[PDB]
Amino acid sequence: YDRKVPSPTGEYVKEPEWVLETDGVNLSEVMTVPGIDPTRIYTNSFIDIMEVLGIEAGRAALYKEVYNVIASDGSYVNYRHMALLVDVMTTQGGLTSVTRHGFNRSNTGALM
Amino acid sequence: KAIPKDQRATTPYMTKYERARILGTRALQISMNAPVFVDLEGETDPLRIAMKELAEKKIPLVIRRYLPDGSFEDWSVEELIVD
Amino acid sequence: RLVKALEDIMVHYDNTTRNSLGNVIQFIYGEDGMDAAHIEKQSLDTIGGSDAAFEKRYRVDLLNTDHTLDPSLLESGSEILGDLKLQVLLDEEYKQLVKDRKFLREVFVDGEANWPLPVNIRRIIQNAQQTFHIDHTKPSDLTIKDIVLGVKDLQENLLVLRGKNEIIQNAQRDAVTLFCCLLRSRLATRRVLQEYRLTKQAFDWVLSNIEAQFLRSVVHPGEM
Amino acid sequence: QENERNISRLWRAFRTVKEMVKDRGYFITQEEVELPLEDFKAKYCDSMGRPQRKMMSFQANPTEESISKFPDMGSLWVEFCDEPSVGVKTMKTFVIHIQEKNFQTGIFVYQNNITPSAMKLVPSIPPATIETFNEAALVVNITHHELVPKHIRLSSDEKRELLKRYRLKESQLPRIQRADPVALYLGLKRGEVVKIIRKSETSGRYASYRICM
Repeated sequence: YDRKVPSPTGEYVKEPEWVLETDGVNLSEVMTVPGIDPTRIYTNSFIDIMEVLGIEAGRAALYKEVYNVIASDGSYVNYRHMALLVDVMTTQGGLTSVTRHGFNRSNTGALM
Repeated sequence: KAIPKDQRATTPYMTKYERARILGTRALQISMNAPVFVDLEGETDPLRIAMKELAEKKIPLVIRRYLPDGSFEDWSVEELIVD
Repeated sequence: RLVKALEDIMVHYDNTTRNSLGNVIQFIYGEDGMDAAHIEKQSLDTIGGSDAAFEKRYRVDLLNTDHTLDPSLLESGSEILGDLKLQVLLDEEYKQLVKDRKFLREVFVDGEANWPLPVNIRRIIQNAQQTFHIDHTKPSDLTIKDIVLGVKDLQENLLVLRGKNEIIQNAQRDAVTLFCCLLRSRLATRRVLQEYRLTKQAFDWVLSNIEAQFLRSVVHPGEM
Repeated sequence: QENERNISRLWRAFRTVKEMVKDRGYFITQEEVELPLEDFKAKYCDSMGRPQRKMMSFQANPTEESISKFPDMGSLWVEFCDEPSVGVKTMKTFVIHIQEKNFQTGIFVYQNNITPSAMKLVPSIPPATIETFNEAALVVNITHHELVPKHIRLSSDEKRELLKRYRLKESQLPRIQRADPVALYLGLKRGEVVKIIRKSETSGRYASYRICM
């Protein structure tokens, strides 16, 4: 994978590096192993990021997951809308489902 | 509970919703034989007369902006900077 | 599911996105307070370019011959050279641009300079040059204190929150930091005296247009 | 072999402990955290090679700024354990030791697991608390990750000022669970507001305010 890193000449330079793609998931164990950066690691399952790295990491990871499908479709959506959506799913702590069990199980008025 | 004039911390600019409802209510009053404060240039449509009064700030109204805590402010449409 | 999921969410008359029950989702709509109908893709001139181009552009020396100022650019160029005060102001502006470059290095780690931001400065500059008949080989009547103090006085005029407390001004500065960095990047002494060759009425007109369009790019409270 | 690797993991975990206590507001110098592995092995390891976690237990003292901001903040006592399964008697020695030394808070680190009776014998001395952390969980500091922004624990006056300027109730703020490894990292309690400084890509510096459950 090419990585844009700043050169001491004032502009970024693509510097390829070997990166390990992985099938299956186990974040906690992999993080503790010596020989890798414990400060860098990603998971396609945002749930594990929430559990291990906490609520803020769960938020950012959720935003990345949503943004990914958008960019994959070949479409552009403004930052505002996605940010609002992500925030709503995280304002009660943890991850909140968008379901009929995800906002009809919390008070908003009986009619709503 | 009516915030005083020295503590009004809302936007002094008139929004599109405030201009819309001011032109709609003012035009509705003009359609119902309201005293016009501006000399007409030959207009017949009430909305054009309402916009003519808004262009010179002769509309005698004041907006009660509701705050989320239950309070409100009184920003007269004459002191509101349009556009 | 999306429509019925996001419905009772709006922005009240305090520039804070909160639902009907009062639960605050975002303290500022879009984390900037700008509507999605006045944002245009802009380029950040602070991170773009090499170090030799950065120091070649943002250094206007008066007591040194490394990055000296060409006196033929402005009418009073023979009197600007040798001034210590304007050189100190250029030092403060240059240090501010360097701090903005480190900040942009920490914010955007991918290296991209194109990001959506309000207010198009290029169209204002072109409208000023085509309006005031600003052509090449024309000495300008501006100085260093007019551009530096003009930008510094324009940075205080940018207002999104109408408060006066500590947290309100902190959120205002943290919500205007990037745009102020863009204005400090596009509004340099070398970029105006060398390339643009703007005059007094043209520069003041550009300032009034930037402040005006910034006051029109604010999101309106009450929009769903 | 396995001994040197366990010494390395215990050294990185101990460094994470010093970083966590330093982030709480206790006086630990930078050179004390940046202590190399050879010195740690040259201090807390016997002639045979096995580390001594009983000697690694130390005391933490709050900084002057932490006392100036939080006048009710007291000292801390950090202990470890050489037993794989922490018994109830060791926890009794820890609680009685805290009660004798009169510490406001306490941190006990275990290796594998602790008996449920000890976990039940934790909220026994109010208003003092005891933080039980795992040795395998504190190997990597979660605050040094890129997806984790900066958190600052506020006070009571700043909380009332925030709720007064924003005109909010305590329930109207975004809530954060106690089970958060960040909340356990900072040692948050019920009714404490924290500030989250994050680097957004549309404003440069975005601030948020959360409150524990």
